[PDB]
Amino acid sequence: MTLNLCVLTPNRSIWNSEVKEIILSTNSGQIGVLPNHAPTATAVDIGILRIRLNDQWLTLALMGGFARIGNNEITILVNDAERGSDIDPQEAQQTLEIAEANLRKAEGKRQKIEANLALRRARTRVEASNT
Amino acid sequence: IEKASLFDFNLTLPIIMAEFLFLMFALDKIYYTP
Amino acid sequence: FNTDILATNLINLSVVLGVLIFFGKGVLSDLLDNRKQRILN
Amino acid sequence: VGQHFYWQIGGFQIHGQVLITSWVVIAILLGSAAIAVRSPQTIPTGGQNFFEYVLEFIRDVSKTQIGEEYRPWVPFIGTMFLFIFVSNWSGALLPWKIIQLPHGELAAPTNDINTTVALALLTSVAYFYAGLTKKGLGYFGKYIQPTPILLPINILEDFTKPLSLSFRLFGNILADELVVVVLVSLVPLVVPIPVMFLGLFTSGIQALIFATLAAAYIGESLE
Amino acid sequence: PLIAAASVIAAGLAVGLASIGPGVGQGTAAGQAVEGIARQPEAEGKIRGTLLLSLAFMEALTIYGLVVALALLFANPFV
Amino acid sequence: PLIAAASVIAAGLAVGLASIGPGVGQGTAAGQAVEGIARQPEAEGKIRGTLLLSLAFMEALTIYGLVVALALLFANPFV
Amino acid sequence: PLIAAASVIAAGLAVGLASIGPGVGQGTAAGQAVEGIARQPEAEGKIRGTLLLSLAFMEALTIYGLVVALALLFANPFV
Amino acid sequence: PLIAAASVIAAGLAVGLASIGPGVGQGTAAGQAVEGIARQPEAEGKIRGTLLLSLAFMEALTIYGLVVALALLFANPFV
Amino acid sequence: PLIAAASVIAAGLAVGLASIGPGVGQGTAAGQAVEGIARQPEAEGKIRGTLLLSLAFMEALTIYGLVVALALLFANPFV
Amino acid sequence: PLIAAASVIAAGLAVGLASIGPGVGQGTAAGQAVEGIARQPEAEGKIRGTLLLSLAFMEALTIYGLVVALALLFANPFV
Amino acid sequence: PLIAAASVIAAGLAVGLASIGPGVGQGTAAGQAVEGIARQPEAEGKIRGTLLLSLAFMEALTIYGLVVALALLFANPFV
Amino acid sequence: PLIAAASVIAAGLAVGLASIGPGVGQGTAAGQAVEGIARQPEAEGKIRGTLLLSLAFMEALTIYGLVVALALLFANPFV
Amino acid sequence: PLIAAASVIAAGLAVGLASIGPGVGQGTAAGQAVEGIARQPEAEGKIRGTLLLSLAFMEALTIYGLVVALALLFANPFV
Amino acid sequence: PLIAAASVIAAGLAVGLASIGPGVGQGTAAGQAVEGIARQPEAEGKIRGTLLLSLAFMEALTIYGLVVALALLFANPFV
Amino acid sequence: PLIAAASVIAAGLAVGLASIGPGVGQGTAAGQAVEGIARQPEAEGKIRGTLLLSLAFMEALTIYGLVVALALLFANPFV
Amino acid sequence: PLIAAASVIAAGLAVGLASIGPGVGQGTAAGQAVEGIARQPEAEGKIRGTLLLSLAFMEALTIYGLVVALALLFANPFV
Amino acid sequence: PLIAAASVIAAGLAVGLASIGPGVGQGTAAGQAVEGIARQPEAEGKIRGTLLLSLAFMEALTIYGLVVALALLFANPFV
Amino acid sequence: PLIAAASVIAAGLAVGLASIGPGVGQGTAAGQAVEGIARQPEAEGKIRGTLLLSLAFMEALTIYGLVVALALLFANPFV
Repeated sequence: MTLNLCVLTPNRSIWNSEVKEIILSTNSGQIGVLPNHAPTATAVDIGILRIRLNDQWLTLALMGGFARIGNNEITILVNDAERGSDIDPQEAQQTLEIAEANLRKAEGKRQKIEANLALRRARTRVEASNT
Repeated sequence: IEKASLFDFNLTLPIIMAEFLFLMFALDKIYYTP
Repeated sequence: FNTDILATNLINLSVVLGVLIFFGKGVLSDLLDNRKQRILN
Repeated sequence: VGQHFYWQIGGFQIHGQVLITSWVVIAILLGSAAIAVRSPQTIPTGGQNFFEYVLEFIRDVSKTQIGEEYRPWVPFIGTMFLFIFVSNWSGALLPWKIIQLPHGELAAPTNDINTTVALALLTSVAYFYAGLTKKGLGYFGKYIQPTPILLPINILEDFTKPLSLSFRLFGNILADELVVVVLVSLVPLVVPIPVMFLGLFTSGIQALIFATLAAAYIGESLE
Repeated sequence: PLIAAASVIAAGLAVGLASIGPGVGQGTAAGQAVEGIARQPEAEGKIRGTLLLSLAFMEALTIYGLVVALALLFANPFV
Repeated sequence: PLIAAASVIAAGLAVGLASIGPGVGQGTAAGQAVEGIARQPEAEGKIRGTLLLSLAFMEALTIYGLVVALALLFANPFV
Repeated sequence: PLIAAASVIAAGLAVGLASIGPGVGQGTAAGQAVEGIARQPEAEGKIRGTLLLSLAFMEALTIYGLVVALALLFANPFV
Repeated sequence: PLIAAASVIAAGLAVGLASIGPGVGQGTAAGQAVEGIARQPEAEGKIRGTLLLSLAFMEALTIYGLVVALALLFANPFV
Repeated sequence: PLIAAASVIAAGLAVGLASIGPGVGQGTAAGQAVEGIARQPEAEGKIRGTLLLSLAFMEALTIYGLVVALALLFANPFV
Repeated sequence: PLIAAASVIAAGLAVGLASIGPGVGQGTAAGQAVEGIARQPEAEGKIRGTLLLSLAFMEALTIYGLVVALALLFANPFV
Repeated sequence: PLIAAASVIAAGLAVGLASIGPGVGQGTAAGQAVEGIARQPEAEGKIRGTLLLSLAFMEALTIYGLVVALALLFANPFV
Repeated sequence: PLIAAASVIAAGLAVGLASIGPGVGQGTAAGQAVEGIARQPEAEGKIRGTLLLSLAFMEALTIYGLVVALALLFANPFV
Repeated sequence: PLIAAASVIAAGLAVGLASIGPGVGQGTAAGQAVEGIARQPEAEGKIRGTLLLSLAFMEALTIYGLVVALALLFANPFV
Repeated sequence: PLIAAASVIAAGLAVGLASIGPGVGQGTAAGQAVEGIARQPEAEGKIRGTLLLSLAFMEALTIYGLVVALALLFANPFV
Repeated sequence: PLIAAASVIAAGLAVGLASIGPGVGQGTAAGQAVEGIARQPEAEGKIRGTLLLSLAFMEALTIYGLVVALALLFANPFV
Repeated sequence: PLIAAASVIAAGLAVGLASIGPGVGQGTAAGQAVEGIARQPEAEGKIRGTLLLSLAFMEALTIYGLVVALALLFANPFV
Repeated sequence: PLIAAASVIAAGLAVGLASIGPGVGQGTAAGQAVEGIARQPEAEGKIRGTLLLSLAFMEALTIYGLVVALALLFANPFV
Repeated sequence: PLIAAASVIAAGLAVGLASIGPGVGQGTAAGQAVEGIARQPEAEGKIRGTLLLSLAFMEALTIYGLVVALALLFANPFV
């Protein structure tokens, strides 16, 4: 009747209730899934997912990994994922500000890589919080 | 008088090869070496 | 051998040589001077 | 309009324009150099850092192209750069259509090919001198060492390097000047400035490329 | 008569053909120059200098066909 | 007579051929410029400046064929 | 007679050839512009502005062949 | 006689050639527009607006060759 | 005589050339429309509407070459 | 005489050229339609309806060249 | 005389050109139909029905060029 | 005389052109049929049946050009 | 005289053109047949049977152009 | 006279055209045969047998154009 | 007369054709040179030296066609 | 007179066309042969034997066009 | 007269055609040489030696067309 | 007269066409040879030997067109 979704983190299976649509980011930039999709495997970029089942569609920001989608089924391997409602927006925004400030200072070949990937991490947290 | 007739390959090419190598050796000495 | 006078051959060349001498003395003194400062350092 | 020019005779005819124009090039080069050389200071003063950075650039190109023994050929490749660069920039920026020759326009030393194939023969004498100097007199780069039946291509290759190097520089300077002349008759000086800019942009580069490529043939001798 | 007629056409095809290759060439180069900027915006200053430099090298190719076309139309030695 | 006839055609093919290459060139460049914007919207300001710059470089290529076509039709020295 | 005949054809090929390249060019650009919109719908406003801008740059290329075709048919100086 | 004969052919090739490029162009654009819809059905409203917009830009290219073909056949000034 | 002969051929090439590009164009678009349906069968209703819409836009391109071919054969003003 | 001769050839090239593009077009579309069926056999009913629909749209393109070829050979108004 | 000569050639090129596109078209379609069978042998029954259906649609395209070629050679109304 | 001369050439080009497309077509299809066999040897029986079936469909395309070539050379009604 | 001259050329182009497509076709097929053998050496017996079978199907295509070329040169009915 | 002249050219184009396709064909096949050997050196014995077999099949294609060229130059029945 | 006319055209096509290949060549090289700079900005100094070196090698190719075009127009030995 | 003139050209095009395909063919094969050597240097001995073998097979293709060109220029039976 | 006219054109096309292939060839080679430098800057010394070596091999190809063009214009034995 | 004129052109096209394919061929081979060196610098000695070997095989292809061009210009038996 529909495709089914299991998103899972290295310690914790987050979303294993099943849905009519999701739409997720990727390194190509954007993709959408609807039921009886052809078998595809996408490396998913860090940044928000949007999932629609029935009435309600909500975004949980998730931190990148892999997403294969088989027959009647999606499974998404992400190293960290949070529901966008469960993060309180303002605190996430504050964290983003801190990350930006540290990035602006942060210097040197590894360190910026860390700063840049941390600010990329922080910026997507509010984008699920607002949405 | 006579009209244009360019693309001439007379002894001028040899002549300004000489004046150019003179430039390179004389200009070598005042300008570049010092 | 004789000189050939006409105001078509060189007016195009004066603007070019002026632009190049001005912006070239600018970026050339800046670069050369910077190098000199580094040697002094 | 015209690719004709006036000869001067010493029993044989040589172009007047190219001698006068390259004389202006020799004078501007030695003049600014012997200005910049008179009072050297430990810390580069005003105006001497430009000549210094020129020398640095020349050293770098020769070194990359030649190798560890770049420092004997630095005056040669430096002259190939500076004579061709100052030739093209003097043809571009020095207003010489005010000056009226007896029979021809005065633009650059390189406009007459004679300059181009002379400079190509000088780089040919240079890489032959490097190759017959450092290597065995019996043989240089030309030997069909890789394959005996690679001789025809190799023999042909020697002829081509001076012709392409002679021709590219010559054609390019001449083509650029022609566009400025063929434009100007059609229209007044204001329209043509961008074109001259483009030509001025190539005018250094076909210089630089020449010097670079000349240095590279030295490397093919020394191996 | 015939000389003029041949020259006018030689003037048409010179600029007609010249734009074929570089028209395609600048296209791939520019577009590929943009994609890289999208990938690395911080590198826009670096990318643009080369991209602009390349187009001038490509742009001239059609200039030679433009100049000869004009030298055929306006300063034509043969008529 | 013949001179005019040759020139009118040279005017047709000059602008006819000129659009072939750049027509293709601008296509790949623009389309590839858009895909990058889709990938990185935040880079739209950066991408557009180059994209617009490129088209002008490409756009002229057909201008030379347009100008010569008109110089053939209207300010034709040979008729 | 002959002058008119040459001009009418020059009018046919001018608009005939002009559409070849840009016809292909706009195709890849638009299609690639759409794929990106599908990938990032939120970027549709950003993508469309560039896509529309590009087509006008491409669209004109065939305009020059259209204008010369008409200047050949209607305001023809040579007949 | 000859003038009419030249014009009828110029009318044939004008519409004959015009369809070549855009015929290919609309093809890639539409097909690539569909693939994206398949990938993201929820984006069908967004995708279609651009796709339809693009075809009109592409569709006209053949319109210019159609109009000149008719201006050659029906409202022909030269016969 | 000659006028009729030219027109019949102009009628042959008009419909002969018109089918080249769109024949290729509809091919890629349809095939790519099908692959997406295979990937997402649930999206078949969405995909088909666009695919059918596109072919009509592409299909006409050959219609203009068909109409002019007939206007050349049957309602020919010039004979 | 000449009118008939021109028409017979116009009849040959009309059907000769018409098959070029769609011959290629149907090829990619069908083949790509099959690959998708192989990938998703359960979608064969869905895929086939579109594939058959597409070929008819493509198939006609050569029909116009076939019809004009016959209207040239058999119901030829000009002879 | 001339009428017969034109017709025989129109008969040669009609069948000569007709095979170009579909010859390529059936190639990609069949080959791509086979690869899918290799990937999913269990789907061979499904794949073959479409593949055979497609070739007939493609095969006819050359039939129209074959029929007109014969109508030119054998039942030629014009001689 | 002329009729025979035209026919012999029409016989040369009919078989000359016919082999172009299918020559390419069978190539991709067969080669792609082999790669699949290499991937799935157990499917060789399945793959071969389709591959052989396809070539016959492709092979005929050149048969029509061969038959008309012979009908031109040997059973030529027009001489 | 003329009949013989036309026939000798028809004999040159028949075998000249025939080799174009299949020359390319056998190339991709064979090369792709080899790559698969490299991937699966154990399947060499399976792969070779199909590869050899395919070339004969492709090889003939040039045989028809060879046979007609000879039927033009040696057993020529028209001289 | 004319017969000899036509034949010498038919001899030039026969061998001139014949090498086009197979020249490309053997290229892809051999190169792709080598890449596989690089990937699987242990399979060199297996790969080479097929590669050599393929070239002979491809090599002949140009042989037919070579033979007819000689049959035109040396054992020419028509002069 | 004729000698001058031939030479002016030879001057048009020399520079017309020369720009085709290198126009495309410099395009891919430059664009691919930029993409690499975008990927590795720190390597811009390294990349540019080669890119500039390459264009001069490519740029000359059109210089030979420019020089011969001028040697045809201006210093023409044959008129 | 005419016989000699035709033969000299047939000698020009024979060697002119012959190099087109194999010139491209050897290119892909060699380049792809090198890439594999870069990937597996230990396989250089294996790769080179095939690569050299292939070029000779490809190299001859242009030999046939070279031989016929000389048989046209030097040992020409027809003059 | 005629001899000179033919030679001047042969001088135009010799250098006109010669630049087509290598113009494209050097392009891919250089651009691909740069991308590798971007990927491995430390290998710039290694890459450049081959890249420069290759261009000379490619550069000459247009030299042969340049030399023959000049041998046609200046040291022409036939006039 | 005519014999000389034909020969000079045959001399132009022989070297004009010869450079087309190998000009492209050496390009891909060299560029692909460089990319591999960038990937595996330690393999530069191995790669270069093959790359240089290949170019000579490719380089000759244009030599045959150069030699025949000269044998046409200088040691021409027919004038």
